[PDB]
Amino acid sequence: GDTKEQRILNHVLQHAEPGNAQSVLEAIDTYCEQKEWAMNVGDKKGKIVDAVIQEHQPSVLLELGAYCGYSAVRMARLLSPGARLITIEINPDCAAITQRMVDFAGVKDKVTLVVGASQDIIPQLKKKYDVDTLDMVFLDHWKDRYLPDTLLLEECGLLRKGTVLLADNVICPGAPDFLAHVRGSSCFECTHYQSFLEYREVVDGLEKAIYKGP
Ligand SMILES: Nc1ncnc2c1ncn2[C@@H]1O[C@H](C[C@@H](N)CC[C@H](N)C(=O)O)[C@@H](O)[C@H]1O
Ligand SMILES: O=[N+]([O-])c1cc(O)c(O)c([N+](=O)[O-])c1
Ligand SMILES: [Mg+2]
Repeated sequence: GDTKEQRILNHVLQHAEPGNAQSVLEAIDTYCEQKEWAMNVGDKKGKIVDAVIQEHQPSVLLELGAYCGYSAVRMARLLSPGARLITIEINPDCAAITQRMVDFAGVKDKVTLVVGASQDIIPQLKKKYDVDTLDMVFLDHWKDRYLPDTLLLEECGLLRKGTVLLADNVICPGAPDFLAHVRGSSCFECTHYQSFLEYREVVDGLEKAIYKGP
């Protein structure tokens, strides 16, 4: 008598340690491996996300698509006080799960969750969320929004030289229009990490695209 996202949260509440981000991630990944698949970036691709954050040291991050909060918890746990991870989530029930997950994980002081569609919120970031430019963007929402939101981020002046875009699922389910754009454009320098779809033995990959300036 509940939703899958509630079942994931409840599993965390009963199995993970309050305030322990590692333990929250482990409980989510265990539940989704063993009981019900869900579209979290997961532990194998999450290790690649962690390495990108360690390599580029962002302190202002934007996430597109929060779902149950797995990736927000994963990324926020690596950030130091004063860092900001702004996450945009269009589905208000998912947003409600994400806020509870972030709170339980102990990272709420680093996370600003915004309910709404990325295309509506992105142009408000500078004036309403006190953003200058972004250090890193994690794209993980509906894949047909990757390219339009990348273009919007650029038009809105949110990318500086050196901003890191990191996109999940560029192979499966796929983001070919986004890939063709960033790989063909002199405005980006791209790296591809081959990996696997979360919780499955199916090939996937992430693309890192560094903005070079207009
Ligand atoms: N235009 C959009 N703006 C914001 N969120 C969106 C949009 N389109 C889809 N979403 C949400 O994107 C999320 C997609 C998930 N794959 C996110 C997973 C999350 N990044 C994680 O790894 O834990 C869902 O919760 C969607 O409701
Ligand atoms: O269908 N899937 O396998 C996925 C996987 C994912 O990792 C997703 O992020 C996704 N989505 O946001 O639509 C869908
Ligand atoms: Mg994904």
